[PDB]
Order: sequence, then structure tokens, then C-alpha cells
Amino acid sequence: ETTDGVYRVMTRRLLGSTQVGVGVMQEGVFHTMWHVTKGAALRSGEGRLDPYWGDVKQDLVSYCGPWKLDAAWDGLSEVQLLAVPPGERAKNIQTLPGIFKTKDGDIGAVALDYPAGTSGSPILDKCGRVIGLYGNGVVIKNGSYVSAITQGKRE
Amino acid sequence: DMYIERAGDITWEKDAEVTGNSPRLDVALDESGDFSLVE
Ligand SMILES: N=C(N)N[C@H](CCCCNC(=O)[C@H](CCCCN)NC(=O)[C@H](CCCCN)NC(=O)Cc1cccc(CN)c1)C(N)=O
Repeated sequence: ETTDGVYRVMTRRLLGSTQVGVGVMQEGVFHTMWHVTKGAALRSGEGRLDPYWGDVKQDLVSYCGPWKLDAAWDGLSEVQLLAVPPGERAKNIQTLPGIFKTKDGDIGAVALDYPAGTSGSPILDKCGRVIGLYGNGVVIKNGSYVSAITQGKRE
Repeated sequence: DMYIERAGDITWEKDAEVTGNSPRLDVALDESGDFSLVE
């Protein structure tokens, strides 16, 4: 099987080798954001990972099995974005999330700005659990970027 | 055609850099999965 951890999502269809995003391998399932893969199958060495679940509105997709990540921000504590920028080493950034207030409830949000290909980088709590994925967000009044902490549902 | 490459362990880093604000924003999520600001 393919090792737990954080992974770059790459394509060779564009110029050279391009990082289109990032995702999480946990419990045999690969987790990323829908807008990174559009639901397409993925190669892992000589193996193929087929899409299993996805939802455009949540902007999430899982491969090889159902969504496994179920930790949630506690609403109080600092978190760490494990940013994996294109062509750059994985790096942890600690931050206190803000909040997206919506008609259907509140979710945490991280005000950190990274290239588009960093989409899908995991956000972690102090126990190392993945509380969501980075890269679906807004540009606020001063022009800066704020990403939702996007988490799926574990069945 | 897309492929994945391992980039690291998922682990909390003890002495990580600390940055970023914590804005509270009214937002709307549309059917296409796009967030927009409410004002
Ligand atoms: N604009 C910034 N200062 N930073 C962003 C940081 C991107 C981090 C990864 N995430 C993305 O690439 C998603 C894909 C689409 C997901 C949609 N479900 N992107 C976004 O969330 C937002 C969505 C905004 C929704 C508003 N309703 N898009 C952008 O920002 C693009 C953008 C916007 C303004 C200016 C620039 C300057 N190049 C770039 C950037 N594009 O470099």
C-alpha cells in the first residue's frame, strides 16, 4: 500500500511538470480538493487511484475509499497549515484561525496566502490530526487571501 | 494525466513560525463551491 502522509498532486499535461495541488493519504484513502483534480483518476507510481466520493459544493474528493478525516477545529486553539508550495519543501505555519460566518453555520478560516498549487494542503491540530484542507477561500477588502478550513464528513 | 508524490509526514512542528490574522467574515457559499463576501 501507499504510505500515509502529505502528497503533491502533479501533472505533465502542461509545460514541464506542474504541481496543481496537494492532498492527504490516510487509512488507505487519498483526500484532496475537487478543484485540484476535477474528479480525475490519479497515478501513484505504477498504481492507479480511482475517485470514490466527491462534491463540488464542498470542493472535496476522496480516492480508493470514503472520506476519512473527521477532526474539527476546536474554535479556540492555534492550528498549523502544513503548506506544500510548488517546488518548495513542506513547511508548517502556526496560526489562530478566523471564522467564516455563513447562513448554515460557522467554520474556521486561515488567513495565509500561498500559490494556487498549494490547494489541498492539510491544516492540523496540536495532536497532528487533519482538521481540513486549505485552498477554498475569499479575497477580502484589502486584497489578502483567507481560506476556509474545509473538512468532509466521515461515514 | 495526474500523479502524486510524497512530500512529508503530517506532524505538528513544535517550534513553527506563527503568523496570520484571524478575521471574522460573513460569507456565502454558492452551488459551484465558491465563497463570496457578504456586505
Ligand atoms: N488571491 C490571492 N491573493 N491568493 C490566492 C491563493 C490561492 C490558494 C489556493 N486556492 C485557489 O487557488 C482557489 C481555487 C478556486 C477555488 C474556488 N472554489 N482560489 C480561491 O480560493 C479564490 C476564490 C475566490 C472566490 C471569490 N468569490 N480565488 C483566487 O484567489 C483567485 C484570485 C482572485 C483575485 C486576485 C488574484 C490574483 N492572481 C487571484 C491565489 N490565487 O494566489
